[PDB]
Amino acid sequence: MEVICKHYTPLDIASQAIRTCWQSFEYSDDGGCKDKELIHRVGNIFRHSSTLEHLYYNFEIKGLSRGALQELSRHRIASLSVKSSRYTLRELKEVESFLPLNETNLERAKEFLVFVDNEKVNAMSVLALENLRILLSEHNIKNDLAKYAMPESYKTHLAYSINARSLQNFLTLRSSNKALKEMQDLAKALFDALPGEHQYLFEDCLKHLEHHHHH
Amino acid sequence: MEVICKHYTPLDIASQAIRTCWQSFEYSDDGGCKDKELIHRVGNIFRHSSTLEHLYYNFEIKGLSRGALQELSRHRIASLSVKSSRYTLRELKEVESFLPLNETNLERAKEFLVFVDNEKVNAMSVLALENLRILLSEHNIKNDLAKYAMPESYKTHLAYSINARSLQNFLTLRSSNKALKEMQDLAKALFDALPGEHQYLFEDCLK
Amino acid sequence: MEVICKHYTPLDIASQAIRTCWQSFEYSDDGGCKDKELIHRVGNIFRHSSTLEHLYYNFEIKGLSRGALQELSRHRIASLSVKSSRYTLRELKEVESFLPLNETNLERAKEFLVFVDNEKVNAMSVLALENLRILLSEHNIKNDLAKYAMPESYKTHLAYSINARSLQNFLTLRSSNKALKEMQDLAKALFDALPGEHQYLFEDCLK
Amino acid sequence: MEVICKHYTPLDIASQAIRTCWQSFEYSDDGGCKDKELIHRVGNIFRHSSTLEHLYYNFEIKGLSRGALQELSRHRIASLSVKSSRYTLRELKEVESFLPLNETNLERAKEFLVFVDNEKVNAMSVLALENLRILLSEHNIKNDLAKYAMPESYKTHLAYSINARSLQNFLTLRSSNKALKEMQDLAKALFDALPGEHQYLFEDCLK
Ligand SMILES: Cc1cc2nc3c(=O)[nH]c(=O)nc-3n(C[C@H](O)[C@H](O)[C@H](O)COP(=O)(O)OP(=O)(O)OC[C@H]3O[C@@H](n4cnc5c(N)ncnc54)[C@H](O)[C@@H]3O)c2cc1C
Ligand SMILES: Cc1cc2nc3c(=O)[nH]c(=O)nc-3n(C[C@H](O)[C@H](O)[C@H](O)COP(=O)(O)OP(=O)(O)OC[C@H]3O[C@@H](n4cnc5c(N)ncnc54)[C@H](O)[C@@H]3O)c2cc1C
Ligand SMILES: Cc1cc2nc3c(=O)[nH]c(=O)nc-3n(C[C@H](O)[C@H](O)[C@H](O)COP(=O)(O)OP(=O)(O)OC[C@H]3O[C@@H](n4cnc5c(N)ncnc54)[C@H](O)[C@@H]3O)c2cc1C
Ligand SMILES: Cc1cc2nc3c(=O)[nH]c(=O)nc-3n(C[C@H](O)[C@H](O)[C@H](O)COP(=O)(O)OP(=O)(O)OC[C@H]3O[C@@H](n4cnc5c(N)ncnc54)[C@H](O)[C@@H]3O)c2cc1C
Ligand SMILES: O=c1ccn([C@H]2C[C@H](O)[C@@H](COP(=O)(O)O)O2)c(=O)[nH]1
Ligand SMILES: O=c1ccn([C@H]2C[C@H](O)[C@@H](COP(=O)(O)O)O2)c(=O)[nH]1
Ligand SMILES: O=c1ccn([C@H]2C[C@H](O)[C@@H](COP(=O)(O)O)O2)c(=O)[nH]1
Ligand SMILES: O=c1ccn([C@H]2C[C@H](O)[C@@H](COP(=O)(O)O)O2)c(=O)[nH]1
Repeated sequence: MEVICKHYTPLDIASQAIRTCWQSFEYSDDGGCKDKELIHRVGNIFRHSSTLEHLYYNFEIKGLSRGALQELSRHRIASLSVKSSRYTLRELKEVESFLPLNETNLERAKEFLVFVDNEKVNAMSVLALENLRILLSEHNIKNDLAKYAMPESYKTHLAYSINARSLQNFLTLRSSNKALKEMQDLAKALFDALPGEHQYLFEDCLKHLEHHHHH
Repeated sequence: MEVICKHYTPLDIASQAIRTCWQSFEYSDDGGCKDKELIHRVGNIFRHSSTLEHLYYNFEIKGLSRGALQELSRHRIASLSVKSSRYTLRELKEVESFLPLNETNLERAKEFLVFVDNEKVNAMSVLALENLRILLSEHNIKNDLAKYAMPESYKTHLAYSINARSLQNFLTLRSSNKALKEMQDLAKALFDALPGEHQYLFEDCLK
Repeated sequence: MEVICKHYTPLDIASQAIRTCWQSFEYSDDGGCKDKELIHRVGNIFRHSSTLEHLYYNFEIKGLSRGALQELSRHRIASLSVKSSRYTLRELKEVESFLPLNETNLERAKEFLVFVDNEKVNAMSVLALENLRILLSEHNIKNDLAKYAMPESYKTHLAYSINARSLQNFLTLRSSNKALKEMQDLAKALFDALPGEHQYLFEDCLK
Repeated sequence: MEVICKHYTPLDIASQAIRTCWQSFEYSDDGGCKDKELIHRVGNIFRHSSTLEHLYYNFEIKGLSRGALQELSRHRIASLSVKSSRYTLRELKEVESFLPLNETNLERAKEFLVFVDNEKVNAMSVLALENLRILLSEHNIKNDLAKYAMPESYKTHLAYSINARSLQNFLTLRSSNKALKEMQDLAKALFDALPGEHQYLFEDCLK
């Protein structure tokens, strides 16, 4: 799994919005430590958390399992353009069988499958991958029908955009130890992809200081 | 699949809302044909389609594939509580093998899988189902790990709540022949599950 | 201000929804006290908050000031149909002057204005109300223009619908002492209008 | 009224998003003629219009009326941070009267009021402004109470963010001849503040 932050809204956009409520520009730093500190003090007060919505982040996500896509898509206050299995499963036509399950076929399978910490499941996923490319390549069955045999370990790719407020929500919900392992990884990857200057607005989301049982 | 409308907002909620913008209550016929056509007429003037949002429908959907869930979840202006593979895959631990593919095992497999119009794909789905069961039952692997080998054709179950405005959007987009067959079927099942008196509001959005 | 709950989703709906997640129906008592206990329990766990969304409330709000409407419409996850000033200001076309500010007039003025806890501002509102009446009655000036001289204490009427999850968020924010006094009343009024058994889902929001 | 686009998402963020769906990266020309044509073509196909949501526009709106704020706040798929009358009304505590009304005092009133195409209604606004000032100055009454005598023509200031998809919707709904004049102006203004490169994505929405 690889996550990249393709674009982000400059920090002061948020400080400029906050001061607009109280008309306290006279105390503006134009992006100085005072303004930055303001976004964190006001932006984190629930009644005024909406101020962080002005901050947007354009990410790219590679290698996420479709099973994890099921969960990512539930965060409805965000935008995504996802690789369609309906429009792209043909990618398995000109591909060699993944069986027998030898050392080099397993590695080849990783291009299309997300492996987890259990050799047997990974094996089964590859068996599902093989049967899938058999339907698509050897019997030219259409994507719309063949997709039904595809394992959720199958890899997806997506462009993902989300504002700061919704992102704190995502990180709080997914960095939690109650979330699927892969999703916890997505959460961290997202945070890490974030520009150093903005991370202070999301750090406490990985700490769970209000509900510590999540770590 | 199976869809049932467990509850819906009475039509007069929307006609009363509409008449509030203009305070045109004197024209109300108490939830009669006038108020009914008012909902459809004003509800279709784009600048006032929000008025339809007051209408809410609570559905129960049984038999939808995970692959179809993947698409349904993309309609954001809606609420849903879905059966979790992370919390319910232990349902395969003590079940009988799905192989061979005799009639009783295929019937049992249909309780867990959606079959499409291709005998080979379904055979494959049943094979993926069996491996999933084997991972869960004998190798006793935990849900968070085994769910990765689960085939998207696995059946899901969920409660689905959406308002009239978001529903028209769904029916329009998913009844299109551009949509996945299962989704087209979903749109139709959603429509057929709607109380008769309300269908006139969504009829124009179907097909 | 007056608030009325015209319709609401039955409780067992969120009850049936939560159980769909774990497929724990055998434990259900058909909306009983055990299922009712469930809604509040799981409903308060943040990762399952979404289960409260299946519950929808259809309210009618009378007498709210436009100044408060300014704040209420900022809650984006709700639906509303509001009396339009652009479309209904002629309601003043045929009304007798509100001056002098005697007591019988201060009373009539209340039919169109929200009075607060201060005689002087209320007086200014009537004067503003009177000047608005003049623009509309004597000079017959269009609504789109005359509306600019309307005091924010002018009353509005609206159909308001919102789900449990968003309502909790509302009651919590607007019942705070940090909230404009009128909004605090609105929160209390929405809570009081709720059917008996639904009120436990929102009780703590007022603390 | 003044509008400034403080920041925006580069176009290829959208073309990269679209291409991700079909994995058609090979035909990309890195935000060139091809990718631009792609946004306009795919981005306007309803089933794929969500691809435009990736473009975000950060604006600044100066001198908009509260009457207009009332309608602007109804577009819930957008973000806004608005000047608060509850926190900033004391700005009238040190201003001289606007009475008697005269070329000089009217001019001064424009600093706090939005004027319209009707001198009588503008005059009535200043009179409303004078009373609001009095409540705040002469009697030092709290903003929460005084604000009730404020005319909807009072000026506001806010930071406004919204994505391409929601913006097309807004421009279509507000540039319309059915919308209040000021909103038509805000629509035109927002569109003009956009960078030329992005205007071809909104031109058909406007007029
Ligand atoms: C550990 C874990 C376990 C889960 N288990 C299940 C499960 O078993 N079954 C299941 O179906 N889902 C499950 N989910 C999905 C989860 O319930 C939803 O993703 C979540 O409820 C959406 O809420 P959100 O806050 O993430 O909203 P987002 O959509 O990510 O963000 C929107 C925010 O806006 C508000 N909002 C948005 N839409 C609405 C609305 N329609 N009504 C009211 N407020 C709204 C909310 O306050 C929300 O926080 C689980 C998630 C986690 C992290
Ligand atoms: C035939 C078909 C093919 C598809 N192919 C792909 C594909 O290849 N890749 C892919 O990633 N997706 C694909 N999708 C997903 C689809 O693009 C999204 O589900 C859809 O765009 C979300 O828009 P909606 O109108 O369904 O919104 P819903 O979420 O169902 O409803 C919300 C409505 O509110 C508005 N709205 C909601 N959220 C926002 C927001 N964040 N910004 C602005 N306005 C908003 C919109 O006007 C929208 O119509 C496909 C869908 C269909 C029907
Ligand atoms: C005491 C008080 C003081 C206030 N002062 C000001 C002020 O000075 N200036 C001002 O402009 N406003 C002010 N407001 C308005 C307030 O900021 C908004 O009403 C509020 O931000 C809307 O947020 P919400 O959580 O109530 O969302 P709702 O719109 O009521 O509900 C939606 C929920 O979904 C989520 N959500 C919705 N939309 C988005 C989005 N676009 N991005 C991310 N998450 C989203 C949120 O988590 C939210 O809780 C004040 C409100 C109060 C109660
Ligand atoms: C000329 C004109 C006249 C008007 N007259 C009145 C009037 O008399 N009374 C009155 O009360 N209002 C009136 N309005 C307000 C208007 O009806 C609302 O602002 C509007 O309906 C909100 O819809 P939207 O498309 O602007 O949504 P936005 O909130 O701007 O954008 C969100 C988009 O997402 C979708 N969406 C968002 N929320 C929901 C939801 N809860 N359910 C379903 N889909 C959703 C929609 O497709 C919508 O287009 C008027 C507006 C105009 C332009
Ligand atoms: O950690 C979780 C568990 C469930 N879900 C939601 C989204 C899917 O629609 C459904 C998936 O359930 P699982 O297959 O992840 O168990 O419920 C999540 O978003 N995150
Ligand atoms: O008809 C479609 C095609 C794609 N998608 C969206 C939602 C999923 O996140 C992803 C699924 O692509 P498919 O697996 O359906 O091809 O894109 C749909 O909703 N409907
Ligand atoms: O308690 C408050 C204070 C401000 N606002 C938002 C919504 C309006 O757009 C604007 C109103 O500022 P006031 O007129 O309430 O001061 O900011 C609220 O919603 N609630
Ligand atoms: O052109 C209009 C007419 C009405 N409204 C909505 C939003 C406000 O809540 C209420 C305002 O009615 P007017 O004051 O604009 O007449 O209805 C608009 O957004 N735009």
